[PDB]
Amino acid sequence: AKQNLYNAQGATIERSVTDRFTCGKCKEKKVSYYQLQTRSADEPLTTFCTCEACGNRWKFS
Amino acid sequence: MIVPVRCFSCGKVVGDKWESYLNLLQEDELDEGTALSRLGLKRYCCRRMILTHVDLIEKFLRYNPLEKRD
Amino acid sequence: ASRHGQKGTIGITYRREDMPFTAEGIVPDLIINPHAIPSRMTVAHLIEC
Repeated sequence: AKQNLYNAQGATIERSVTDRFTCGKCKEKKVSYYQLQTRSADEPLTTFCTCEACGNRWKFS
Repeated sequence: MIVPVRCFSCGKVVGDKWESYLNLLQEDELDEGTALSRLGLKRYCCRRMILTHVDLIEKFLRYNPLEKRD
Repeated sequence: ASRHGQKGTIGITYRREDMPFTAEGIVPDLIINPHAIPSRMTVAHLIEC
């Protein structure tokens, strides 16, 4: 029963924790990040920051 | 292509020194830096003019404007 | 264009009097902007220079 109850759970998307960006909704700096080379290589990398305290999302490029 | 007469940057004249510069390289067996400084080339722009010159005039000269093939 | 993907166009030409000079009387044959270095990360341009 315990093993089944553990196996009925979904994938937990735990994101990298950092304390530099400031959220615009709750202003709690516990905002996760993800950065990649997605925009055209004529321009630098693109970062996307998501607040894990309220659900805010934004982009910096 | 024959050596530029003047320096593109400081206005100096380097055209006449090419013949004497070539002499020091094999008759005196000197290095390139000391040979370049032996002729009063002190700014590195004049050294740039003389040092990096591709003398293409000795290849066209073995040739005629008439009948090149492909 | 340079050998590191940095190309541009001539926007104006100046005569040797309006060119900034060093204490030794040397003058730049051309002048480029430094706002082109960071986002392109062409450190090889600087090292080649």
